[PDB]
Amino acid sequence: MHIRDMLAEAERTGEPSFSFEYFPPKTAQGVQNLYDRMERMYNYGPKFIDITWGAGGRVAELTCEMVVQAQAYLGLETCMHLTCTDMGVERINDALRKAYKAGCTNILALRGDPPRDKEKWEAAKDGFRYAKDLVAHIRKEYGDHFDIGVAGYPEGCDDNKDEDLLLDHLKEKVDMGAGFIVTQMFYDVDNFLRWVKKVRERGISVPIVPGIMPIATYASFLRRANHMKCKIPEEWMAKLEPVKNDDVAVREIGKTLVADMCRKILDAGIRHLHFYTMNLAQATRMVLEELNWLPQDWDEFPNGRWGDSRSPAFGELDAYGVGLTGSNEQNRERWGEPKCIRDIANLFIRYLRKEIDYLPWSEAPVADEADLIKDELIDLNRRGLITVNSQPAVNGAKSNHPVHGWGPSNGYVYQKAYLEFFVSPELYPEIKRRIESHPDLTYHAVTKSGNLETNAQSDGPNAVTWGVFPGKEIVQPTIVERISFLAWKDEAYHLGMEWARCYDAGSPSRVLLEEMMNTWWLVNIVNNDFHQGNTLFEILKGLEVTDLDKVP
Amino acid sequence: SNAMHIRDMLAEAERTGEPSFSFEYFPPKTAQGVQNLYDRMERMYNYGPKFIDITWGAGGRVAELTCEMVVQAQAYLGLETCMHLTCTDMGVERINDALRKAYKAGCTNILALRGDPPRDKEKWEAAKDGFRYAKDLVAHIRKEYGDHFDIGVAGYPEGCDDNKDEDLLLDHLKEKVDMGAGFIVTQMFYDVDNFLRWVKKVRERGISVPIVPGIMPIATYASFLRRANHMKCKIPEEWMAKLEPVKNDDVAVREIGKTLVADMCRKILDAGIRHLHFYTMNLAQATRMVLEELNWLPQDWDEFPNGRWGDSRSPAFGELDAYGVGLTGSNEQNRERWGEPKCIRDIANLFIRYLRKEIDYLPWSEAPVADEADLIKDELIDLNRRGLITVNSQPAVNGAKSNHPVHGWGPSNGYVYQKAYLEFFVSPELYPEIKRRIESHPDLTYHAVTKSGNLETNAQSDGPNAVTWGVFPGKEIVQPTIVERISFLAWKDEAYHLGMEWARCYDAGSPSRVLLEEMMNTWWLVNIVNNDFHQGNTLFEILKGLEVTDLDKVP
Amino acid sequence: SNAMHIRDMLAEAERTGEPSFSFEYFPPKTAQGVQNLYDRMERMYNYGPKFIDITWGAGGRVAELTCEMVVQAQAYLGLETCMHLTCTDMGVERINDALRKAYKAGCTNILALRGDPPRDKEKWEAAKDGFRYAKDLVAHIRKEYGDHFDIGVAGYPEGCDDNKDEDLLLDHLKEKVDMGAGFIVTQMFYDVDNFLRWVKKVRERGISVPIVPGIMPIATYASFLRRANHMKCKIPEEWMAKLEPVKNDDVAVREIGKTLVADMCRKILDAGIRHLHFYTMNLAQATRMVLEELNWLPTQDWDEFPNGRWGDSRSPAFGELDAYGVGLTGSNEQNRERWGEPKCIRDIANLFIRYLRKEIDYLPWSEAPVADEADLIKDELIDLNRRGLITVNSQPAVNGAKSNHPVHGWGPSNGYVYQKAYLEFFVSPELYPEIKRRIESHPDLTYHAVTKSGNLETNAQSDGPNAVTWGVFPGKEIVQPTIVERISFLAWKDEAYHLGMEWARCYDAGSPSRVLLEEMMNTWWLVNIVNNDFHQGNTLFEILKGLEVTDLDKVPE
Ligand SMILES: Cc1cc2nc3c(=O)[nH]c(=O)nc-3n(C[C@H](O)[C@H](O)[C@H](O)COP(=O)(O)OP(=O)(O)OC[C@H]3O[C@@H](n4cnc5c(N)ncnc54)[C@H](O)[C@@H]3O)c2cc1C
Ligand SMILES: Cc1cc2nc3c(=O)[nH]c(=O)nc-3n(C[C@H](O)[C@H](O)[C@H](O)COP(=O)(O)OP(=O)(O)OC[C@H]3O[C@@H](n4cnc5c(N)ncnc54)[C@H](O)[C@@H]3O)c2cc1C
Ligand SMILES: Cc1cc2nc3c(=O)[nH]c(=O)nc-3n(C[C@H](O)[C@H](O)[C@H](O)COP(=O)(O)OP(=O)(O)OC[C@H]3O[C@@H](n4cnc5c(N)ncnc54)[C@H](O)[C@@H]3O)c2cc1C
Ligand SMILES: C[S@@+](CC[C@H](N)C(=O)[O-])C[C@H]1O[C@@H](n2cnc3c(N)ncnc32)[C@H](O)[C@@H]1O
Ligand SMILES: C[S@@+](CC[C@H](N)C(=O)[O-])C[C@H]1O[C@@H](n2cnc3c(N)ncnc32)[C@H](O)[C@@H]1O
Ligand SMILES: C[S@@+](CC[C@H](N)C(=O)[O-])C[C@H]1O[C@@H](n2cnc3c(N)ncnc32)[C@H](O)[C@@H]1O
Ligand SMILES: C[S@@+](CC[C@H](N)C(=O)[O-])C[C@H]1O[C@@H](n2cnc3c(N)ncnc32)[C@H](O)[C@@H]1O
Ligand SMILES: C[S@@+](CC[C@H](N)C(=O)[O-])C[C@H]1O[C@@H](n2cnc3c(N)ncnc32)[C@H](O)[C@@H]1O
Ligand SMILES: C[S@@+](CC[C@H](N)C(=O)[O-])C[C@H]1O[C@@H](n2cnc3c(N)ncnc32)[C@H](O)[C@@H]1O
Ligand code: NA
Repeated sequence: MHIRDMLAEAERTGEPSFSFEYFPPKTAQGVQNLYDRMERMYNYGPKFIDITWGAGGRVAELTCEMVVQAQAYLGLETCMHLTCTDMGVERINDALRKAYKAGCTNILALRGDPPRDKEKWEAAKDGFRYAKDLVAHIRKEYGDHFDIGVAGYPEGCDDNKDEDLLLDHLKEKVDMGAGFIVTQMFYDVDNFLRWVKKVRERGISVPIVPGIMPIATYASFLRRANHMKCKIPEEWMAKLEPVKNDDVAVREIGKTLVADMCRKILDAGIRHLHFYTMNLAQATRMVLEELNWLPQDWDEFPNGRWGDSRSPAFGELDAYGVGLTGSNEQNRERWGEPKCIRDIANLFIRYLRKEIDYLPWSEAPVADEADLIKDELIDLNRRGLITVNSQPAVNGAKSNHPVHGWGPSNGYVYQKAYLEFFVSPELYPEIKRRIESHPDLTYHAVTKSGNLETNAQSDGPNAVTWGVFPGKEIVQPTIVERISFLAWKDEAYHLGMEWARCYDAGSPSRVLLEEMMNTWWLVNIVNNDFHQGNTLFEILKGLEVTDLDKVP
Repeated sequence: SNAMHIRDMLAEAERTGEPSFSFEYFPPKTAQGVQNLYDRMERMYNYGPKFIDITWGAGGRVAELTCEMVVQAQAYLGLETCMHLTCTDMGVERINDALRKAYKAGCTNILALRGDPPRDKEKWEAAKDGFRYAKDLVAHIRKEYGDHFDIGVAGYPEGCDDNKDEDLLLDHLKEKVDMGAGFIVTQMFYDVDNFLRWVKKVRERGISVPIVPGIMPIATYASFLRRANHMKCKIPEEWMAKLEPVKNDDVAVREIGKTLVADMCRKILDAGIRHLHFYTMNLAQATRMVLEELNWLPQDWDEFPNGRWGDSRSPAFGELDAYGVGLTGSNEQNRERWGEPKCIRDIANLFIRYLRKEIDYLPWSEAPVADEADLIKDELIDLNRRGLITVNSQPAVNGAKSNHPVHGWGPSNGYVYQKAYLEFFVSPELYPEIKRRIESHPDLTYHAVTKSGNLETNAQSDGPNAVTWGVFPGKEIVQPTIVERISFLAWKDEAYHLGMEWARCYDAGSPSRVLLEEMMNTWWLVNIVNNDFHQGNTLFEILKGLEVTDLDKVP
Repeated sequence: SNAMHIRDMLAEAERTGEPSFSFEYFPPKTAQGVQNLYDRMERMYNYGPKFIDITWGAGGRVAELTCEMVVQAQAYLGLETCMHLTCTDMGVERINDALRKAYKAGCTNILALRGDPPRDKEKWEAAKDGFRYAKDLVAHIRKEYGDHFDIGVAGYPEGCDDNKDEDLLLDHLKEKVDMGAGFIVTQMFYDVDNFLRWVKKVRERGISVPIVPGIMPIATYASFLRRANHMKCKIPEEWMAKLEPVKNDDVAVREIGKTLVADMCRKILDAGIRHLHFYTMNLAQATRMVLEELNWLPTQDWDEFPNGRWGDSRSPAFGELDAYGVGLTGSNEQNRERWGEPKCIRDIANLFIRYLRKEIDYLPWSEAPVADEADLIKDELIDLNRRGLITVNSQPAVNGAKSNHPVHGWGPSNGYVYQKAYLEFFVSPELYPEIKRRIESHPDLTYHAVTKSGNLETNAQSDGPNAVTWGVFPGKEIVQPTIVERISFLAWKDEAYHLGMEWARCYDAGSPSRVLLEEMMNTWWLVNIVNNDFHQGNTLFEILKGLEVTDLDKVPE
């Protein structure tokens, strides 16, 4: 009923004590599948489950829906996460009332991320600048009804804090009435155990709950670590390097790595483990088997926004909710102050030339599979077709191919060429006309506020990467599909706006980026003939956005 | 249930002209198939059938499963069921057991059938028990259960039964109806004119009970042809002509077939025959489509099965004709077409005759040899000459265009792929060597087993292995052909059974029988897949210089 | 529950003279012990106690368990509970948390206690929080809960909480009572004349609240003596005399003790003190027996005879249980006075040898003075300690001594008793690997070894219980009072390393003595070795011959 009590019992008995965190899926089908997965995984015997809070809102209704479904109908003990600065007092109160009626008695009280547009920062005027304010609020309005957790950071935090100040701030939050701490994910257990010592020496006595993230896939492992700024031991990276492109092998090794880390934590007397499942069952199950703590695999291996959208695990899962990293100042420092289209284009070309690691829409630095199409990509961007994502055609590379290879060995892998880009409304009609004339191309196109255009008649899923491996069915990690694409549309236009808001209200940069997002089309083109490398670039060869140097 | 008798339901269909139809299902070959079938039966019940039929497995191997399903359908899912039941295949205790189960389930409708007599005849219990013909089962049900069960019997518009003699057939049909059958269900047909003429003949013979036409929707071109040819069932040239342009694309075939069958159904309805009985083959889509076309309406992952090569999780899995039975013709007819083999070489020559297109069917053959065997014909022949008796095969294909005249399938502007595979019988003496050779080549997956022994394989996980797939515009990868443990074991049992049923076409002491029985009791069935689909020949290379000894030895 | 206050229950006892008694239980050390305790509490409630007490674990850790048990007892089993609670050991948040839990459980009676102050008073949060004495907790409960809880406080007839100056003690008792306590519960005693004189003193000081005598039935001779000596508690010479003929047979001891304690109780009842509070030590039998003797009544004897940390860990009664407080007794000053100021390993070794030579009565890890069964192995024990293998506990092999043997005998007569030799000691991490290597070479030895913060090493594959003392008696199953078992050993590990640290903290923050003792506890292994061949006396000492800890005279930096 209260987590602090469950934790106290874990600390006394040393019994198997663990919990699972889930996030709100991006698809309706994902939500239904998640409920099934939550039911199955509850038989592993977690003391409770966490449901994350979507930064801002929109999915507020979904989080509350799911807490109600889990707590009230499925009879799963839930801890609801809740942010404050990204919202207002009415939305906070609404969430608390819903959690109350649902039978939830555990809140993880969080700040969330401050708005970039500080002119429109209601929560701070409302007295919700920090997580401590939410802890205080819950205690004042609901007394002892809710047990309250707070976030702890063994390896520091995004905002500009030395460790001493961070622990002072942690003590403030705990002293407002939080019964436990939940840490951000980590893979350096020595640093974690040192941090625990520091926390106790600061006079913070509440139970500490380590955030454990099992390794489902090499990509999500790295991307989530780098995003959370999270040292991976050289021992681990070394052990994974031989098999990084085979996620079955990665997961097998990671099982042992993470389970060993968990044993070091348990032997240190920290007895409750909090698993970030990423809405997947297998990696968590595997770690629990390794710990001897135990009493449907079709979406085992997600691929960011390119996997099956029916999976609970679908989407780019680097952070707790939508947006760019870094201070407004830092983002102006990395991406400059663009006054026109050409400036944006040059930024993107810098990305393609490996001079910048991250664009606003970039999960990661430019991949090696761009090397042989780099000039064509650069050419598009010069002409103002701002490329967001791409892949080359591949016609049966060996699965150990250093650039193109993935999965187990003695396989062959295939890729349909695709291209995804922003383009001006002036130029879109022509692009449409040209694609429609070539019937072996599938396209999806949409504006921020408009309707989806496509030539796909059925518009079911289209496989654009697949693999043939001994003794196996065809593996299809990369899909282009209507629902996946619309899910991305919303995020992409949002990221553009969050970029715009790194600049001042009247600024050239802001008005430029906002006009772009409100008028430009996001376009995805797939060439279903995977024998052909260049036909997408050929189709787009004459086309240029005019007024590349125009300043608003 | 509720004392509902089909004869009354049919009388009402004939009076009202209301939408009146029923769906036949068969017992699936896999446990997963069974579960999936229950879901499908639930979904399809919303189309509004008056009832559903569940078929009886020839012999009563799957008798427990049929009964399980009738109970599940009638008693738990609340679906009005007619249970099929055979008699000559079984004996009195098994018949009574099935009837008692159908009784307790709340079933009130039986389709009373003979099934196929045993080939041996020395071991024919049912005839000893007085169950030689379906009429005997009709009489039995009436004696033991009175009016509780309404009883259907089989009718044959295009001859069938055991002999097409004609007229004698209608006399025999009248005998069975007069034993106390309330209705007739016909075997499938596609010649509606012949059907309507047959109906006239049936009535003129003084048989007045309601006639229910067996309608088979076209799910796939292959199953359409194979089931028609097996049932000896005239397909109009009109139909064959209209399907030929698109025979290798089953989406297109099914679209055309919707119209063909719906048109046929309209001709039947206009003739005053008002209840349609659909053979679903445990698939929903083709039946749904025909009903949409008639305006009779109020999980497509397995829409396109591929005999024993499709997904074994599908209800529709398996090679689906003649109710699970075995081999088709008279013992005489089978001796006439397959000869009287005295040794291994005789069998080999029979198989080579098959490969050379000189005979259309082997005991293990769904169909005549495909064109995709033409470019590997010599190697197949070579194996059979050396006594590696090939049952099934396919060549490697590395991205043929989907319109390729031999290799192509599915829609256009696609590419299709095949892993080479080989399936064959081999002597126990030679199997150890074959095993040793396969194990040395790690890119080969193999499955091997005897009639009575355990499955050997190098597949560690032994999940499904895709051996035919296709890449089509705007689609996920299509995988019609799978080699999988469950599929293979399902086949093992059937293959060794077919061999024994072949043996029993010959006399008890005969050279042919003792030969075939020794072979089935000792030889291994082996399936080898070359996962490198860039390579055509490595399977044949691996098996070069292996020969079964004593090819001419007569037992 | 039901607003029932103990002061009213006591007033009724005093008016009616009805059978009025209560049972104290403590939080068990084992999960299995907890479950067994619930069963015992259920059974014993049929004896008809007015309520039960649940003790508070000094410091915490088991705070959760105390609260769990109060909830289980009060809320689910329907047993009227009085929850004990300390304050100086804790802080304001933990106190409030405990009170809130007792509140929600339906408890309406608290025994308000100080507990023991930290030895390192630099780290004393509770005193900054305004919780220096029990009176502060009494005041706090009254302020936060008003009349909801009736509050008891501790009384000391024989002068044993911190100081013994009886005048000052009674002044302080009056302060506590006047803060809003409704009753007094005394520490255990066996001198009834002193008790009745004390009551007179209490009343003459102007303290009128009901007094509840703490009665401890005699379960075993060992626990009787150890608890008495530890609480500094005069046992009458009449009692010692009457027990001496049969001290090694606990059945006989318990039979005699039934009469002794029941007679004492009758003297108390005739004096007009009508409610008896029994310290059960989580055992049923001795309390039952006293109640039968008083005519106050209206297998599960498998653990009737515990043996400190050596008995079955599944018993509720398992563990040492000399005090409430999981630490060493006495002022920091007093402890420095008796154990000196050790600067190096040799100093500690000499302290231990002084213990072995009967020159000091108590080491930090010592329940009692050295036993007579050490006499014939004393030189070998001394030899180990000289070499820096600091021995904590030991026993000789015994191969079927008669049960009346003056040194080795125990239990009833015409029996035979057996002991596996065992040795338990602290050893440096430098030397442990060698000891391990040597034990592993001798397969008839079972060992358990562990550090303060490290994992358990052992050669026991199943690692179930190993019997190291047993007895064969006429008409009986084999009696197995002494067991070495994983759970028992880990329970002890934690306590042993804690006692070492509590010793360290008797010295100043920077001091040689403290840094020495802390380094030792944080780095040295606790090792238990059993020689399963009980025909062999000396093979443990042989195995460990020529091992020596280096830097015995080195003084830390
Ligand atoms: C286990 C866990 C779960 C999470 N779940 C979610 C989730 O569901 N949804 C989501 O959007 N995010 C989530 N987050 C992310 C979190 O919202 C971000 O890290 C966010 O930036 C703030 O974290 P916080 O609540 O710890 O903020 P705070 O504890 O307020 O700290 C925020 C910053 O302000 C500083 N600070 C604190 N007090 C003061 C003060 N008095 N004066 C000045 N500066 C101060 C801190 O040092 C720090 O730099 C989660 C994080 C963790 C570790
Ligand atoms: C709608 C339908 C459903 C079927 N369902 C199944 C099923 O679920 N399971 C299964 O195993 N099979 C099934 N069958 C197949 C059937 O069992 C075979 O066709 C079988 O070989 C004949 O069975 P019958 O009941 O039609 O035979 P019968 O009507 O007994 O005819 C059998 C043969 O004996 C002849 N004959 C009949 N009476 C006499 C007589 N008095 N004297 C001499 N000769 C006689 C007939 O002319 C014919 O040649 C079904 C057939 C149909 C049409
Ligand atoms: C019946 C009983 C039950 C107990 N139960 C438990 C239990 O469950 N758990 C546990 O940990 N311990 C328990 N104890 C032990 C108790 O916690 C210790 O004996 C403790 O050291 C003193 O407890 P107290 O409440 O009497 O302290 P207090 O009455 O506060 O006094 C303790 C010492 O401080 C002195 N003192 C008091 N007031 C002042 C003042 N104003 N100025 C100066 N000195 C002062 C006293 O004279 C005495 O020397 C129990 C004791 C008894 C008698
Ligand atoms: C497409 S590969 C990336 C390889 C390379 N960067 C390229 O050129 O595409 C990444 C995807 O493959 C998936 N994957 C890797 N190994 C797999 C395996 N054994 N089975 C299934 N999916 C696998 C991952 O989970 C991820 O979704
Ligand atoms: C996650 S991978 C997609 C590959 C695909 N999922 C697969 O299975 O191979 C992202 C790809 O887009 C490319 N990319 C990233 N940012 C880009 C940009 N701004 N413009 C064009 N291509 C970009 C990367 O170099 C990489 O090839
Ligand atoms: C593998 S192809 C035939 C191979 C080879 N050309 C031959 O005929 O010997 C036949 C299989 O493909 C399936 N099939 C045909 N068209 C299809 C389509 N459009 N979508 C999915 N499966 C299809 C059929 O149902 C059957 O399972
Ligand atoms: C139903 S198809 C199976 C292949 C599958 N439909 C596909 O995806 O191509 C049967 C195949 O086995 C071959 N075959 C049939 N009988 C054979 C035999 N006795 N020996 C060897 N090959 C045989 C046919 O020529 C054909 O290629
Ligand atoms: C708890 S008593 C008795 C243990 C056990 N119940 C028995 O039957 O002997 C512990 C035993 O170890 C001895 N002992 C106590 N402290 C010791 C120490 N520091 N070093 C060695 N032996 C010690 C005692 O003299 C006694 O023989
Ligand atoms: C291990 S023996 C040692 C006694 C004494 N040091 C001696 O040997 O002279 C003491 C323990 O034996 C057990 N004990 C004594 N008498 C017993 C009896 N009659 N039945 C069962 N256990 C008994 C109790 O658990 C007691 O703590
Ligand atoms: Na904990």
